[PDB]
Amino acid sequence: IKEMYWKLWIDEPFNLDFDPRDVIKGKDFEITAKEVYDFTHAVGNNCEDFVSRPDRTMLAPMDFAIVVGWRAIIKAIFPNTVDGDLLKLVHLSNGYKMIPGAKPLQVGDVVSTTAVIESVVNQPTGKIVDVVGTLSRNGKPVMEVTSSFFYRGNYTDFENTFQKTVEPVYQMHIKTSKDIAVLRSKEWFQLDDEDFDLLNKTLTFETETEVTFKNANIFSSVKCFGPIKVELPTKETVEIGIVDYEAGASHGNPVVDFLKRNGSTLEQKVNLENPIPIAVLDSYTPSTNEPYARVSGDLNPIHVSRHFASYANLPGTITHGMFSSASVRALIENWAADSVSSRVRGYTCQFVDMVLPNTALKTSIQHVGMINGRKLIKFETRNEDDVVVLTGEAEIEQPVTTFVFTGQGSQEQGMGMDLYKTSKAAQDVWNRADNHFKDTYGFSILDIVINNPVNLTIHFGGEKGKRIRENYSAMIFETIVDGKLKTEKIFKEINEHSTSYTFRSEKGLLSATQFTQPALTLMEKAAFEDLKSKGLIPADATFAGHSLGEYAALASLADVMSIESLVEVVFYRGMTMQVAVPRDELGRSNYGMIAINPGRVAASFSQEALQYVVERVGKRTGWLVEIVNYNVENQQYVAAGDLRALDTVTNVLNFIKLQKIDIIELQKSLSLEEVEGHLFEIIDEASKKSAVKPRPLKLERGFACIPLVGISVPFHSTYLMNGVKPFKSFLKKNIIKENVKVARLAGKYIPNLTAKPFQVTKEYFQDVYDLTGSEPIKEIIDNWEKYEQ
Amino acid sequence: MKPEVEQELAHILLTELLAYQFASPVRWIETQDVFLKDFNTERVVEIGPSPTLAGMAQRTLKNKYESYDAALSLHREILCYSKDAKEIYYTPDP
Amino acid sequence: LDAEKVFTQGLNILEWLENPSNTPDKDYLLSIPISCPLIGVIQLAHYVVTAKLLGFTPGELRSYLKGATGHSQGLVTAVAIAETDSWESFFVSVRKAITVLFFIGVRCYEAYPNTSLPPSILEDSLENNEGVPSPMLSISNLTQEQVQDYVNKTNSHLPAGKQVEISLVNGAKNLVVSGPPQSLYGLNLTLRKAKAPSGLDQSRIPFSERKLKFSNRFLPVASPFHSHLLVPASDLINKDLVKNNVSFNAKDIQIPVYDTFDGSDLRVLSGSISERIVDCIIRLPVKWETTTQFKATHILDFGPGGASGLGVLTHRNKDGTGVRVIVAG
Repeated sequence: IKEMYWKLWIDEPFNLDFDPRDVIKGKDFEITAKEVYDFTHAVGNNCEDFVSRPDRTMLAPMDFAIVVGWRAIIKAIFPNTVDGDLLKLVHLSNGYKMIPGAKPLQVGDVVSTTAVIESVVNQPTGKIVDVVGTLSRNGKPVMEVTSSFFYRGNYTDFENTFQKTVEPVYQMHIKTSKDIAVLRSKEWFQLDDEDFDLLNKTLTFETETEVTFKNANIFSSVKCFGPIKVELPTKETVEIGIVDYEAGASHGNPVVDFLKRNGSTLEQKVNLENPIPIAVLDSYTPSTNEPYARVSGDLNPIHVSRHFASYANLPGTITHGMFSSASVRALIENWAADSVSSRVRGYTCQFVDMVLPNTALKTSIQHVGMINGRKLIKFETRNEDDVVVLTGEAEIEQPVTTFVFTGQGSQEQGMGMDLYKTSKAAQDVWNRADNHFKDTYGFSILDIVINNPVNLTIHFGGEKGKRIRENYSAMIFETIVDGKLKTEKIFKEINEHSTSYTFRSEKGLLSATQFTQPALTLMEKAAFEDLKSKGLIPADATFAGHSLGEYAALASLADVMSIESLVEVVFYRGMTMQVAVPRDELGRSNYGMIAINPGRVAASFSQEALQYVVERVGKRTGWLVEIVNYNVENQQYVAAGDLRALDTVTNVLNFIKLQKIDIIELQKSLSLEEVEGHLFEIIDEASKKSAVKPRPLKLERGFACIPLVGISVPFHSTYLMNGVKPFKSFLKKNIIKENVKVARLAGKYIPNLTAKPFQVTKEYFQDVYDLTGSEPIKEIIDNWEKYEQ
Repeated sequence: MKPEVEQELAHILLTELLAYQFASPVRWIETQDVFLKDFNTERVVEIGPSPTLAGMAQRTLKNKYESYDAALSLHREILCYSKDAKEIYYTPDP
Repeated sequence: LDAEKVFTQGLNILEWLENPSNTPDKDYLLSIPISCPLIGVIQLAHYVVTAKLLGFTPGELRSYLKGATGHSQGLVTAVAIAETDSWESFFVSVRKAITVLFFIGVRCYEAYPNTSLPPSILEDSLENNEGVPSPMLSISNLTQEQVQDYVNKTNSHLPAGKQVEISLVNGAKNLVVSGPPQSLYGLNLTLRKAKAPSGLDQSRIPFSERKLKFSNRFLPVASPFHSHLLVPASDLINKDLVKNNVSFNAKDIQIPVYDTFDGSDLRVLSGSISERIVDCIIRLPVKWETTTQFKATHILDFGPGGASGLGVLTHRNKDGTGVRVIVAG
């Protein structure tokens, strides 16, 4: 029987004398528009990605892997040492999985196949053969095909049997010192450094188990290996140890038993609350199976020849299962992936029953769950008699996603305390940060957020309290003001002989910069961690934060800082935006910022027009004003500096609206570079009208400009380029080199400085230097030949 | 480039990008233009307590991407975590 | 050679005509390989009942015509009529008519075949009472100068081989745009902006401050005719007709046949008439108003549709000039 199927399937000399344990290789197979045409027409995949179109590259469907992979995957059920009546064979399951990264199969491509036999086990009712094909182009893996076949019969051949399973990832929280001792008991718990402290760490065991057999029940050899990892404070895991269990005769794997009881499983697949119906769809099987057989190369006679079908006791020439796979995945690709081939990312199909030609299949389709922010889509196909025929699932990529993180101003009492009640992941973020604040700075950020306290006194009593006072006394502000840097120590009212410090606000502390900054940055980081927990975060998400967002976004999607390091930085930031401006009277500053709406002044008035008016009013007056937030085009900007120079601008603008001069009509059209004179007139009347008022002057609104209330510092301006050298050397303590994953930034992070997706190239450093003038950056551009190690 | 070196540089840069940010203008037009055109972002998810940056995207679309969004039939979903939980968590009402 | 690939549910028409059961679904029947030549037949048939129920030979019916012409592919049946003489040499004209209509619908299906719509789109268009998208979008009540703005907008953004174009200019304010159903769904969204609800009532508003009211409606076809997408086919069809031995000589055509682009007689051309007629269906647009520029008391519409057909459109274009359209089918 195997001499026949070898003539029909394989194209080699007939030799059954090769080891199953060895690695089977296929021919180098070149994808061509001809074969992708013929294939897609045989399955009914009328998806545009596979059709030749002008000025476009023709993709091949992922189904087409089995076309490439067959010669090799099927060659795994032939060896002498896996004896089987090939007429009685049953293809049980088939699976595709794109390796994360690599793009789908193109029409130019030359695809190398390699199949490996994973697991040959004699069950009571027959022999199961799990095979794994790996498709590689330009010497990189592209996808994995996972077919499982089943020889029906009665086998007692346990010498030629084996099973490599990959166990679920097990997680242990080490709380006590007996937990650590029970683990040191186990010979199979190797550690790279045996002195490593395990206490309060979280361990993950990533374990595969190879297992030869003696009988159905007794393994003649067990092996269970793969790395032990510890969760760091970023939530990144790192290899500390090995599992290295071996054994002869054994009735079980003691490692996986130990970790089932003592640990708990890290299930990647997270179920939705309730399934979401997508479609209930109707496909026919084709009258003949000679079309599919030609294109695939499955010339199994039971599909085409009434004699072989009868000789194998089938109800007739049956439809190839691998046709019903493709047919059904063309409906998944069309409804769930809205006709984008590249979105469907893995696909897995169990062949429950048989289907004859001209049957009519109802396939229900549901969104059931999420897995690393691919959708998880269970289907099931029924014939006319309401019998299940296929089942399976698809992993479908969510549409291209950007996460944007709101900055300050939006803060409210009770913010994200809804999530805190419900979410285990949110709870871990607040609780983690509220313990850090309680112990280093003597307040609870939760209390602040939950009940807006008007006043908040820290006391520095007991030994704990003296430690907490050193933590305020150490907080400086290494300003670069004057030729020589001057260090203005924050909290001047805190010395060896203090017992208290009190934070005053007018309205509530949650509106003060130094409490608002963390309360935002947490609320966000929590929301985000609850999403990540639910499996709702695409691997390839772009992210960006407005001002403070920048931090919450880099904590959330690149785990640069710990939760503890994050709230430090952000609290120091909000503090370093209070010392930054002089406030002689009390907390009033002679600085502020206004929100301009150029639309409202004049339909013509826009960009290149504000960037004159505001640049002149400051070149003229000598009073620092700047545009700081470029938000919406010709609809939202924010200017910030000298409350005087702001009061000129809200007047100068309220003049141009009521005066109703259209700038462009007299910008260049009428008089060219004379306008400086027209403008200098309009300034000097409003300039020296707002240079005689109650020092910290009540800044009034106007048709163009609204004033932002309670904003007393001009941030995102050159004013506090002076207070930077401190903050830059502060970050280099809380942001460590080891905790920066380039992969999680490059292409994905859009800075606020340089609104250009983060890259690490000479080009990008050069563009930063041009908007900064930093020496640590310039010295890198100078000797860019550290490219050589 | 060695990954150990690339890591060193990425750190330096990431630290300088955050240092000066503080003291340099928030360039959030040039940003939205990167994620709405150069990436054709289909979902933009505002993680925040109130929908500010969503309102700003809705308005940056309605201005200079109304034509592009039709001609490419490029249906865009803008979602704020506070207001639109159900469209983010995939929990539609029965 | 590869024709059997295109006719997936075959072309046994005699079988379909006996058993309404064995007749395929409308969508298959509409595909241009089968719909093109079968419309030819429908017209040639209507022409024949007309000749026999008068007791004329097909040449005698032709001699009482002053001129003949057709919209789109109808231009082929027209030039076949113009040749015919007796009941014997009729079947050599009908071979020429349906061979050409076969190679148009075969080589044009190959050049730009219809694929699956994203179901998001299909469901969006059905909740806004637009049709099922297709490669031919019809726009009532908007001048050719108004429409050509809305396509210069839409074709600014799209790349070369996804662009739309005006294809049929049926009336002053009755146009058809041809291209990729995606791209024409792009255009449709751009129009939903500009257009005003049909239930608005602007009888209270000064005339020249009123919103434009206009209907945009997808046709039932399967190819983008008169487009740049079908240009690849043009060369192949000319060569597949020199093989199957199918020229139309100027001498043989005994009445003026009116070209669907200029309105000039096809008998005048220096080159191939067969070639021209392919370009007039594949590439070039259709300027109906200027092809129907002849004068005549009576107009026979043999073509398919009846009251929904070309005839009744031709009636509106020249209502009041003293021209009676008869719907001969």
